[PDB]
Order: sequence, then C-alpha cells, then structure tokens
Amino acid sequence: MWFGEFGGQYVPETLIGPLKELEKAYKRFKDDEEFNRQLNYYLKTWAGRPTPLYYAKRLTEKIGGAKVYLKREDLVHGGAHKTNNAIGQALLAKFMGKTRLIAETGAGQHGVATAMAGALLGMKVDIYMGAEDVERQKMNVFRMKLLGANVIPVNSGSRTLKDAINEALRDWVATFEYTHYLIGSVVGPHPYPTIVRDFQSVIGREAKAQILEAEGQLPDVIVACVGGGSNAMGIFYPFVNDKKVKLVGVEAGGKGLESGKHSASLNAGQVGVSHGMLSYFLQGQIKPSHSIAPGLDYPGVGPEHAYLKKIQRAEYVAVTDEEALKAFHELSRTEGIIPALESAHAVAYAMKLAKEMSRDEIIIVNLSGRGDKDLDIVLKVSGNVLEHHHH
Amino acid sequence: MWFGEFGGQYVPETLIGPLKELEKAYKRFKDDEEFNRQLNYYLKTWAGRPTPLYYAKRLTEKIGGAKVYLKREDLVHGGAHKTNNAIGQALLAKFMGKTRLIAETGAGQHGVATAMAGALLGMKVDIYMGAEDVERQKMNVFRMKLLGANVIPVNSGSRTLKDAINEALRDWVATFEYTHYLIGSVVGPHPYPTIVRDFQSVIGREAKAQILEAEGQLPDVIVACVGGGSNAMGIFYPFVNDKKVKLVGVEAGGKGLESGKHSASLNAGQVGVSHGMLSYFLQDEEGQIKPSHSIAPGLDYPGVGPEHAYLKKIQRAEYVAVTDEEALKAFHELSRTEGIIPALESAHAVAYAMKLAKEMSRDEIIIVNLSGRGDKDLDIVLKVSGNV
Ligand SMILES: Cc1ncc(COP(=O)(O)O)c(CN[C@@H](CO)C(=O)O)c1O
Ligand SMILES: Cc1ncc(COP(=O)(O)O)c(CN[C@@H](CO)C(=O)O)c1O
Ligand code: NA
Ligand code: NA
Repeated sequence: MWFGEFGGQYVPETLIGPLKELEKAYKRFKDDEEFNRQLNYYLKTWAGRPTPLYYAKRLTEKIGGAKVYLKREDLVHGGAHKTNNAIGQALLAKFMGKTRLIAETGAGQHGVATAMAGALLGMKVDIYMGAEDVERQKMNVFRMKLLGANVIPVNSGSRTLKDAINEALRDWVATFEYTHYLIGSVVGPHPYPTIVRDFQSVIGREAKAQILEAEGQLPDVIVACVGGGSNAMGIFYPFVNDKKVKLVGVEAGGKGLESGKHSASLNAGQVGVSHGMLSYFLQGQIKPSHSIAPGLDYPGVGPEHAYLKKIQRAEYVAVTDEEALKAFHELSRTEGIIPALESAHAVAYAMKLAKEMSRDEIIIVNLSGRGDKDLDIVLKVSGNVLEHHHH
Repeated sequence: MWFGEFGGQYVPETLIGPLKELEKAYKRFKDDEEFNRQLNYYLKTWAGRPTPLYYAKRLTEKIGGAKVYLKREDLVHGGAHKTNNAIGQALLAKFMGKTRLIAETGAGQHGVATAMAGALLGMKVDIYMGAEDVERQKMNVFRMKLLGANVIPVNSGSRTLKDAINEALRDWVATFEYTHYLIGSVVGPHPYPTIVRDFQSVIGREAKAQILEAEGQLPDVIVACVGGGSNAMGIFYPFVNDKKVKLVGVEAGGKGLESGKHSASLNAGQVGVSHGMLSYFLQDEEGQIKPSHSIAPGLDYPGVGPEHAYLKKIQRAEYVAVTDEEALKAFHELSRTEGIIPALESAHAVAYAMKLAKEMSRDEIIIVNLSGRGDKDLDIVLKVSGNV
C-alpha cells in the first residue's frame, strides 16, 4: 500500500472495486506456476530476455575512471524496457478474463509496448494520448496503429500525459469488467506502483547475475533515468538490501533547475495527492513538464522513489537537455550504441560520476531504450548547430 | 572459390594481392581461439546474441496449417542480421592490423551495421552509397553520421548500389594496406561469399538448437528472403547436410515477374559476371546490369551470391518470388497478429511462409528468418499504405 508515507490508494469509490479485484488477481497469479510459465516464455521468445550487460570499454578508457557497464534494455523487443511491464500486465489481464487493454502514453513508447502486447495476446487496445503529444510523436502513433491499436487523442485539460491518465481512469471505471488499465510506470494508486516495479525487477535480477559473472562482485553505483520511475525501480529493487550498492536516479534538468523548465519532481516538486497516490509533483496546480527527452514528461514521480529519497537509500540528481544530448552523441560515436534521450540522461550522469571514481570501481547504467525513436528530434537540433565542424 | 561453376575472382590484377592476403588472414583467424573468444564476446554482450526463436501461435492458428516459427534477427543490435557480419569482418580487419573500414550500402542497414562495428572497435568508417539511395534513406544516413562514419555519395553511373560497390573496390585497391572492404552480403570475389556466409551461420546454428529444444525435431521448411543472399545463407548453411529440411529463398517479385520491375535474379536473371563473381544477374541485351525494383529497400542488389546459384543448380534450395503487394500485406499481418513489425525485406519471407503454411499439415514446422525489424520502413509504409 505505502512506501513510508508515500503511495496509498486515494481514489473515489468507483475505483475501489476495480483496484481490489486487481489486487486479488495479482496476489493470485504473481507466483502461479502456469502464469510464470507463460510470462517467462513470452519474455524469452518474444521480447528477447535476457538482455546483455555490456562493458563500455572505450568510454571507460576515455574518461579514465570507473568501469562503465550498460544494461541493454535498448535491445528488448520494441526498443525499451516498457515491454517488460506491458507483457506482465497484459498477461495478467488475460488471466483475469479481460478482452481489452487501455493505456496512457506521452512519449509513445508505452503506447507502442501496450499495442505490441495486446496484439500478441489477441486483445483490443485503445491508447489515450494527449493531443500535444500525439502531434510530437507521429511515427510512434503510426506504430501503434500498425499494431492494431486505436489512438484516442485527449483534448481535455493541458492535452499532455497527465490528462491522458485522467481520461484512461474514467474509461476504466466504466469498462473494468472487460478492460484492464495498463499503467506504464510505477505510479497511480495501489497496487500499480508495486505491480509495475515487480514486472521491471527482472532488469535488476539479470544485471546482478551478469555483473557477478563479469566482475565477481556487486557494482559500486547504479545509475538510471527517472520519469515516473519504472526502469529505475526495475534495476534498483534487487540491489536495495545490498548496502554496498549506491543507487542514483537521474531526473530531467531540462533548461536548468532555476529556469522552471524541467521534470525534476523529486528535486523541486511539492508533496501532494494526485492520480490516487501521495508523492512529489511539479507545480499551485500540477503543470506539464519540460525535457528534450519526451519520456521524462510525467509531472510527478513514483512513491517508492519518494520513499528511497527520504530514507536516503537512493540519491536523486538532475542532468540538463544539453548534457543529455552530448551523452547521446558520445555513446553513439564511442560504443556504436544510439541511446534513447531518456537513457542519455543516465549515461550523462554516469560519465560525470565515473571521472571522480577509481579504476577498480564499477558503475552500471540502465540503458532504458534505443534512440531510433528520437532521430527526428536530434536531427532538428543537430541541423541547427552553428559551426558543427570545429565544435 | 567456386560453388560448382559459380563464384570466382573476376577482378583486375591489382586486387589479387589484397584478396590473397584477406584469404590468408581469414584461414588463420577463422579457427583461432582468441579471435573466436572476442567475436563471441561482442556478439553476446554488444549485439545481444542469441536471438530467440519465436512460435507465432496466433498467425499459425489463423492460417490453420503448419507451425510458423520466427528466427528473431530483428532483435540483434541495429535491428538486422547485418550486424553479425559487420562485427565478424570488423574484428578480422582489426586482427589484420587495419585501421579503416569501407563498405557499400543500398538500404542503409549494412552501412549502419558497419558504422556501429567501426565505432565499437575504434576504426575509421567511410560508407559508399549511391546518391539515389542517399536521397531515399536520410535517417539511415543520419544514423551513420551519428555513429562517427563518413557517408560518401556516389554520383557516377546509375547512382545506386552497383555503383557504390564499384567505387568501394576503386578505394580498396589504393588503400588495402590499412583499409578493409567490409562487403555486406554473400557476394563479390572470393573469399567474400564464404566469409559472409560463415559470419551469418550463427543464425542457423542457433535456430537448429532452438527448434530441437522447442519441438524435439528439425523443421520441415526454412524460409528466408534473398537479396544478395546473406541472411538466407546464414540460416540455410547449417541445415544443408540435413536432407529432409527444405530450403526456400524468397526474392523480390516487385510489381510482378512479367512487369520487368523486380529483383528476382535467380528466377528471371541470366548467368553473368559483375563485382568479381560469376553468378545470376538481371542484365540486358548489352550485358549491362539492370535497375532493381522492390518496395523493400534491402532487396536492391541486382544479382545474387554464387552459393545460392549453386544451391539452385543442384536443387538443394528452391527459389520463389513474392510481390510488393504480398510483402506489404505480410508486414501489416505480422504487426497486427503477433505484435512484431518486420522489415519489408523479411516480410517477403513472411508472405511466402503464410502461403506455404496453409497448404501444409498442422504437425509440420516452418522457420522463417526475420532478417530485421520494420522501424526503418515506417515512412515507406506510411506513404504506400497511407495513414490510418
Ligand atoms: C525509453 C524510455 N525510457 C525511460 C522512460 C521514463 O519512464 P520510467 O521512469 O517509468 O522508466 C520512458 C517514458 N515513456 C512514457 C512516458 O512518456 C511513455 O508513455 O512512453 C521511455 O519511453
Ligand atoms: C533488413 C534487411 N534484410 C535483408 C536484406 C537482404 O540482404 P541479404 O540477402 O544479404 O540478407 C537487407 C539488405 N540491405 C543491404 C542492401 O541494400 C544494405 O546495404 O543495407 C536488409 O537490410
Ligand atoms: Na517527473
Ligand atoms: Na537480387
């Protein structure tokens, strides 16, 4: 239910019924032999798990400090970690007898992942997406439609991710008998922060096994970008009880923390109740975020991160648009890996942190997705660079 | 060198030395423990091998015939099988002491794969690409630039893949002491058809282990699309000596085999010589190499590898064609039914597998090589199919 003070289930009575049935089913099926037979089968044969853990040898040597490893969620089917949660919850929906999936999306990656998982399991898919996001993500919207999903543009409110979540919750209240609302991050009312984190925890379990195989020891630091916080919780959670392992979440610093154009909810947000949970939200109404990374757009953050921040188990930092863009280019040129702009925030901070650390020490960076989806954004900025040759 | 009467080394004397040195180096490193340790390390940790073998259960049940399995080369780093060969040859080049990679590309996929492998290994990369292809593939050209590679637009001739290969060979003759020419398909003079097939054979070795693990038996048919022929050779080669396993290569039927707008070199072409090999080519009465057409950008090489010409000759493999229309329907079908957006090249294989499955029995098994993912093709499909 709660993570310290944070999280909870602060919703109207119309949502209590749907959420209670979801909790019961989840407790029912999470450790069921037949459910896990199918989930592991799809994660293996369809999604391509396990993803590798890659030693960024050239990057490590260039910086001249700590060893930089990359957990390669960019290689998951769909090109992002979102698929892990999409498969888990969609299979849960199938086991519950649901025939329809709905989901919110901002960047379009979770919408694509949900569309993919729904197509896989023969379920109807409607994706709620803010009209301003629909406009910025033409090709992800087209991907969703190719996969058999319908994209419902949300014209209410600010026409962004927060509004898409609002419309999806309204839909689910009416249609929960046959519809499962597939939330895409560790956010919303209980049991969603737990369910999404549980379905992303495979990342950390693989990473722990892989780093023990590669280095004979646990990492000194784990760095992941934090939007809502699902990829970060996925890689963090299996290391939480290893006190050796430092955990660093990287939020979108945008145009600077002083500018008020960022998505650093943990850093500069206010504690409040929204979307059925107590957590940090940026504001005194909740406002749309800003980041070069379309995926770091949720105005709040998961309550388990708010908890880990308060008990000082994880540190949370910010990286600017400029810094993330530099890391996008650096990783591409140095390791031949084009990262998602979300993931590039984590790469950017890991590079700064590696410089200050010892050559015997180990950083794992969660590479939450690949950057094919971001090429239009990077082309637009790269085309506008003045004297690109000598700079 | 020869696959029956096909293959050879039809190059000027200036390239015999470089090809001899490559052949010597390859024979040495192919079975070297350290070379193979490093290659397998990069294929595992960087490229993400093994790729899974996926049972397309919904597609199988919709068609109501044979079991359709998909070898998921769409999940290799870069999104296509081209990476397997790019790493192999780039590592070979590094072991030979070379500092520079050059490569041809038409669709841009091999160009990207070469740029990725060169970036990984700290080598300079120049990609030769026909100006007509540069214009069609601006995002792949941009990918190559992001990876640190220099794309050289080829303005001579027809300004397509055949002209890029000619310029690449021109470069290599002058720069071979420090440059490796990283050919992207099972084409060119010996030893390239052999080397590329060997570096793609991992696909078939995995697929064989995976199908035995899944079903306890070898497949009845293997279906792969055939451009130059590398993804097909990769999945075919380990099953060649298994007599019961049928091999089906799928060429681009384009607007139709009678339309004169296709890339079916085995089905409709003539025996000829180009790019250092004796093989099947689409060539006119003047002996000149015709333009290829296909909705799939990657099925644009106007010939085919000599090992496929051989397998056709001895009737070990069958070669068929699938039209633009059929490939496009399969692109949509797979996306909707299995949640996998395939490359348009791979969709040719999917299209034929769907036709072939319907005729066959429910107990029988088909493996389709899904050579790449379709993210690169979304603009093409948006234009041709339209928005929804
Ligand atoms: C590749 C990638 N990496 C990271 C994130 C951040 O989300 P997380 O903090 O839940 O991992 C996103 C979010 N993307 C969400 C929100 O916009 C979506 O609807 O697609 C992403 O697409
Ligand atoms: C995804 C995919 N699948 C299949 C093929 C066909 O080539 P093959 O027959 O060598 O596998 C290609 C070729 N693509 C080549 C030739 O245009 C390139 O330079 O990129 C491809 O990109
Ligand atoms: Na946020
Ligand atoms: Na051809």
